[PDB]
Amino acid sequence: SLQFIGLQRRDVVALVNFLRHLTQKPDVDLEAHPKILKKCGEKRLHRRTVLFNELMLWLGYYRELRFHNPDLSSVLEEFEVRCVAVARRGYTYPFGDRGKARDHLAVLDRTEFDTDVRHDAEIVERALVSAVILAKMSVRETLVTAIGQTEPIAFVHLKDTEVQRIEENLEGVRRNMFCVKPLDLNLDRHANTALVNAVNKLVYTGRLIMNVRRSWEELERKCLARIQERCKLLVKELRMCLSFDSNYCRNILKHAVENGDSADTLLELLIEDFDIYVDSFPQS
Amino acid sequence: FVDALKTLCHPVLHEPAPCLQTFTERGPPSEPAMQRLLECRFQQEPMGG
Amino acid sequence: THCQENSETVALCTPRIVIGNLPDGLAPGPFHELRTWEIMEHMRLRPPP
Repeated sequence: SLQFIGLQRRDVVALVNFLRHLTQKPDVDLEAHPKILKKCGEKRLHRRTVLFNELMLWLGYYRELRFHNPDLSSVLEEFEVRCVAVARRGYTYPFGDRGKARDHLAVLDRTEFDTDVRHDAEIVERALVSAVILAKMSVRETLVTAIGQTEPIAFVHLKDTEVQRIEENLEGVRRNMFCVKPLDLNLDRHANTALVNAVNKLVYTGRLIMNVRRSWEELERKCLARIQERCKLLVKELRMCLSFDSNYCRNILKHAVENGDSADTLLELLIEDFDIYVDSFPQS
Repeated sequence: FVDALKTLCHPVLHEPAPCLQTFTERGPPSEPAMQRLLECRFQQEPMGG
Repeated sequence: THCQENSETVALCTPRIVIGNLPDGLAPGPFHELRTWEIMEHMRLRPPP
């Protein structure tokens, strides 16, 4: 597992158990827990070793994130089911202009997921905009027509308190994306047509998926940026001393990191032959 | 061309206002092909940063 | 031109300040080269320095 220089074992066990219990705390963002970062010991150790410690911590954090990546497949199936339901109900509605309604029905019924984890958000957005267009036409509220512009995604005629509750649930998902569980729909059969109700449920599910995916993507991008800049700084620091161990460490660090696989290779390579480059680093 | 100066330098040629007026009255084209030509955005922005 | 202004389409008129702004299909590059040769000859730079 993770192993690094210059730190007393209490801090080591502290941060590794931080990684262990990462999924079960709010604000799963690393910068949301600054005390863990300063545990690496800025102003406490030499620049080389503190940079190494921070790089190791970020690599471990990235590995934990990539491991805990949620299996969205359960709610994707429900999203597809709800798209089918919305389409079936939208067919029978007595729309004044069947043409554009049929176009939006077609784009709804064509939707499916291709199991590429990155493609979910845009498919969801397409389905949601079509569904919202249909719901707006059914209630015959006005809809945007300016060129180069699209209908915003929002709930239709939903009760205000339920709207803010749903927003709170989505914010909670955004804070911690791993323990998501949706149950919140207090929607009822009396007010609003059945088509509107189906559209509201569909848009809730879709927005939940979008929020979780976007949060994960942003967190990963931040992690990659931190790792890359730490590697650059550490290479520049180490380059000034020409020696066998320093050269070995530099050649290890020269690997580019832009994917989870590259991060795994870099981490494992640092772990596997830690003996060679440890002699170069100063301590205390 | 120097003989044509009786017309070429008269103000009426350089007034575009009636042309702009009729261009506005006719309105933007409705044909779907022309739509790709219709979309453009120009923004005034501060120069500070 | 037609242009977009906060969800509305508007018409815009602007002067072509210099002769170069004419469209190429309406005043091509070779024509500009020949006109430059003409003015150079007028200035007696027909074989230029």
